[PDB]
Amino acid sequence: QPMIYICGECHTENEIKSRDPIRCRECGYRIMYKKRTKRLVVFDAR
Amino acid sequence: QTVGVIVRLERETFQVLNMYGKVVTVRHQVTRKKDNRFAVALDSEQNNIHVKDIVKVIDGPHSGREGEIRHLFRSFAFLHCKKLVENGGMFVCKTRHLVLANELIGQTVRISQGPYKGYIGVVKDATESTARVELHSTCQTISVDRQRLTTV
Amino acid sequence: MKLYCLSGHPTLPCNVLKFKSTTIMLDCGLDMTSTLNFLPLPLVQSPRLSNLPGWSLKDLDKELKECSGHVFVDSVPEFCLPETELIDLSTVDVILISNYHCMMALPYITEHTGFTGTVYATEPTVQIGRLLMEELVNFIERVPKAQSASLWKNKDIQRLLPSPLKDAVEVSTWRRCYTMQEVNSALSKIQLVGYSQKIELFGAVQVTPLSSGYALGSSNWIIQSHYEKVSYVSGSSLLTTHPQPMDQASLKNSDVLVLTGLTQIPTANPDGMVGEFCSNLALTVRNGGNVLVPCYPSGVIYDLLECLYQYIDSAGLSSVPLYFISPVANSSLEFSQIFAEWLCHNKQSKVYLPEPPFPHAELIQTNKLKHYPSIHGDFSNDFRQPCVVFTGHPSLRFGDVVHFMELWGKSSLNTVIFTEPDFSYLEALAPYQPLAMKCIYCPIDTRLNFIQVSKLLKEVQPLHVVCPEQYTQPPPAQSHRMDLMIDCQPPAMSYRRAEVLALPFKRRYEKIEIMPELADSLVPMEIKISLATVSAVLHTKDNKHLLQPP
Amino acid sequence: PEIRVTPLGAGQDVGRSCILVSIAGKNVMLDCGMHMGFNDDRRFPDFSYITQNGRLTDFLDCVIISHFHLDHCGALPYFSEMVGYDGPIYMTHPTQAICPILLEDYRKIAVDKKGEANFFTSQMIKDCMKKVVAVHLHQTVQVDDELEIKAYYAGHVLGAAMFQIKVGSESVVYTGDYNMTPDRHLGAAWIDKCRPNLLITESTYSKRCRERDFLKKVHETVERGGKVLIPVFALGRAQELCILLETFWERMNLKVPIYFSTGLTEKANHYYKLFIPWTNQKIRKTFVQRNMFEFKHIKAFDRAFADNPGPMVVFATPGHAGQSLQIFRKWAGNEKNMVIMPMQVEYMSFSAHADAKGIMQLVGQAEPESVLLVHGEAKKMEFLKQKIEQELRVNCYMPANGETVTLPTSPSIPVGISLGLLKREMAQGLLPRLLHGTLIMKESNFRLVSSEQALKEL
Ligand SMILES: [Zn+2]
Ligand SMILES: [Zn+2]
Ligand SMILES: [Zn+2]
Repeated sequence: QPMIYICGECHTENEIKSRDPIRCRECGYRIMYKKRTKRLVVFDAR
Repeated sequence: QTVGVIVRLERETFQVLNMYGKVVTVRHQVTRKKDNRFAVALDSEQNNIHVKDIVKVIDGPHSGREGEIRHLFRSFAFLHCKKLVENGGMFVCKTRHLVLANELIGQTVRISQGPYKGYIGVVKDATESTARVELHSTCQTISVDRQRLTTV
Repeated sequence: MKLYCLSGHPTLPCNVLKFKSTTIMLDCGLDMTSTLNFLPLPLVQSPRLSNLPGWSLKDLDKELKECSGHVFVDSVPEFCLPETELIDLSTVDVILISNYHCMMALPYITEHTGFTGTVYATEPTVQIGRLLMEELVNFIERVPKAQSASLWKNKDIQRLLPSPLKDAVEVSTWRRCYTMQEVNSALSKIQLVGYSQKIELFGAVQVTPLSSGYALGSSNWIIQSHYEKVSYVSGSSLLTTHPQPMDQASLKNSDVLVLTGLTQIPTANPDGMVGEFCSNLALTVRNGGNVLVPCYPSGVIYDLLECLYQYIDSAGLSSVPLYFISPVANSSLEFSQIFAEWLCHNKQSKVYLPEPPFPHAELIQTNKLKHYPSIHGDFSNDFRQPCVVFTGHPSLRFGDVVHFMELWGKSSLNTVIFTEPDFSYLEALAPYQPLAMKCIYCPIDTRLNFIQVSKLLKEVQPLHVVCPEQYTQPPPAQSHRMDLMIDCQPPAMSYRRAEVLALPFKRRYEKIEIMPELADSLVPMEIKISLATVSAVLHTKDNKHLLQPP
Repeated sequence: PEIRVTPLGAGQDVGRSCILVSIAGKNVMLDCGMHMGFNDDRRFPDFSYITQNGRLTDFLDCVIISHFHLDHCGALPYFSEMVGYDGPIYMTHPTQAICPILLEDYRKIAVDKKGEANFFTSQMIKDCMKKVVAVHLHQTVQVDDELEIKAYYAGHVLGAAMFQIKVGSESVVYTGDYNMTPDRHLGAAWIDKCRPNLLITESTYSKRCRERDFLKKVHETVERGGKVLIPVFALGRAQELCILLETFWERMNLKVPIYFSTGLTEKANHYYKLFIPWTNQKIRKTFVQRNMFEFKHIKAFDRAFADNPGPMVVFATPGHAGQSLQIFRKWAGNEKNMVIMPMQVEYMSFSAHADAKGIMQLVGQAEPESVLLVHGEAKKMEFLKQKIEQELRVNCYMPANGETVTLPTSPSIPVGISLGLLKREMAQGLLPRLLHGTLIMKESNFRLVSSEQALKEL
């Protein structure tokens, strides 16, 4: 349910729901990026 | 939970003879189930019967008739007789009263044993013994024995 | 009629109710706060505790060891019993037991005192207190110290002792821990009962256990003898806890309401303390430290394990192992799983589905929480350095918590988090006192506070109220808050230890049954009401009276 | 001043347990079951006796379900959510777990296969279970202001309960199904000296030797390399067979597997695991060591390990039907084809109910002043009625279905006695001294004081 996006301009942690427009809540920039996943990221060092 | 076979095509309803011997009248919106064409049924002589097999009725309320197998159940068999005029020849008889005439999928795992030990992957496909693990670090998907996998 | 008070502890009472022709003991409470004055029992001979400097009195140096300015007795931790000599315990007929915390010292009454009566308690109180007695006896008898120190329990010497040891009361009545055969003999004479079950005692009084809501199996008692009822309200909870909710309706129209087991440190929100516990645990294990949680194997540990289960996925602490080391740990978890009929409607709706009632069971199958009988067996092979350990006795005098504090107290990254309100936090830390460990005190007492008990007494309206003296006074930590006391329209009845209360609530009108042979022979003469003159022979059998026509 | 009892269900028959009791102006139905073997709409009891197009909530103050057997609980969703009943349905906690899954199984049987037109759906099964109030052992629950019922351990199945229905000084004890001999997973029936006005008991009718012979047969067949295919039809028989097998396999310490099938026996295993306090003394006492229903030898059968070769034990889902006939045909004419009904065929039967001597013992130990017989065969009821009226000298009754039976009772008036007069009567006479006093028969209460207290308070 709670989804976080990162604004492309001001780099703000943005809690928004679904079906509401992609709109930064304090600078109005309309491009946001997903945060890095919380799953296990393991690489061999080759 | 109940299957059936339609005996008559009507404009807004389906006339379906289920395992009752009674014809029901239901609306169009029934669902469809995949028929088990390779199912095995057993008669009173414990002989194997399958689809499109002629069987005789020797017990039940309608003993004496003869039918052909169309669909199968755990303890029931569907019968057809072209000389029988009720409900288009559809009928049902019990099987024993006749005679012949994974959770691992999508889970992140660690290979804890073997040459790929320490590799982290996601199970794409799995069986009782082996599992297809999509390795996070490489582009490979490898077959790993499930005794060498640890869910992380 | 009369009410003897064998214990001065508010949450660990032992009250003997001399009611009509039957003598009822309401709970038996072992005061384990007496153990705080003793030096802790370690699993291995720690260098720090062994060569502590002795304390000298100019009048004993081997008996007393001083650690960081506090003097500790170097004997086995002894337990303050209920006072067993005011009333002869062979004259009491029935012991009613409310909590498993209030079932300790039952081997002391049932064996050493000549008590030949019967004991009533619910299934989970008996089983869980059996587990707690087992781990207490085990903890005392793992590495047996001797009862060497005896001179300090003297009236001439204890006056001269410093304040933590001088203030100890009834020191001559303190006794060593009972053994396991005494536990078995004490628990063999318990008659098991269920909630809202009528128990007739010699045809005179009727006792039922009513659900209290504090712990699973914990029960309040009402004692009815015809047209008079005594309500015993022990430790009860009005919050959304796992056991069955408090039965407030059956306590109504009671002539005297004996209440005990209120909240220690009432100025604490238990939900806020759960939040503080989870936040401090996450902060410690995020820094690479270690969390030690001294707790009982049953009780609040289930609630905080539920909240930690809901918290680890949110905080991302799935890599932090949770260790539960106790000799009765596995039995405690299994007993919590199978006592679903004694839980609230939310928990026992889960077992209608094929599902465990407590969510901590899923932690074993996901291997998040690992439980061990002891440190030595296989915990020493499955130990990861950033971890959380629920272990030991909360008194910090015996159990595996002593070894863990001796191991982890030299580092400031490690923390100890206190959730049990039973023992004084400062006195618990006092024998370990030169420690760099951060100590977090967040007690999660979920019992009745004073606004809750004011609402309960307004709802029930008992004719008389009997409470300990500490509930009438403000707590000495506050000593000014007038809302932290019991206030009723009658100004209660306070008692101290070894005090006898006379209850003037005795009335006339004992009930009788008249057979229809006499009922026809009595003419209902008109008075306006009716009057009739009866001549019958009185038949009494099993304290029940009958009227027979001559 | 009468107790009227009308069994609308069983009477002098087996199955469809439904007994109406009208003690002291309050009407209680004692079971609500269905009659297996009938398909002509006589499965559900005739509720037209109580109300003909009337509200059953007003007529019935309480509905009691003894245990989860379909002849005692199968008609409950119909009776609630089709006829109309939103009152209290009192039931035992393990019964409330097993009853939805056995009702759904018979709903699966009757709606899919064998002729159910007027029946109940799964949604109204859940609706009926939503009205169920669960009770514990020996818990006196107050359904009304003066009517209270109390459950006693019956030991027939898991959570089978004997109910005492007490209102005022008059009490009726109904024992649905019970067994006075303990099983390997259940205890025996127990009742205190209630001395009720009426004991409604079942009347329809060595064990160690039978169990030893069954174990010897199983061991001899599995040590010869063959595989057994013992079927189970009831849940209690299945759990008893599994626990007796598991302790035998653990005692002999042989590792050839034992398997059980179906998605319903697994649910029964889980519910039996979750209800340890409703089991035998051994399971409760040795639970701290290990859960005996967490089987270390009996495992889930993935088509009986895909019917692999070798010696193994397989539990069939029915006692015929599917999931047993395939195994029976696949193993006919084999080395050891031992199939033990309740191609070598053995006969090992385990009694789930009480025999005649158990009923005699229950009547002797509860000690009622009248006995009523249901749930059995008419000849056996006549023989047991003769035994009751001969050996214990207490009235027995023979009601059929729909046949009311009324009983006269003598209530005792509760009167208060002034304590001074009572202590005076304790003083003199203890050394046939008469008690002379005045009965102030006021409104809604009775006091019996001395003449001095009568004149000073006149
Ligand atoms: Zn922005
Ligand atoms: Zn039955
Ligand atoms: Zn039965």
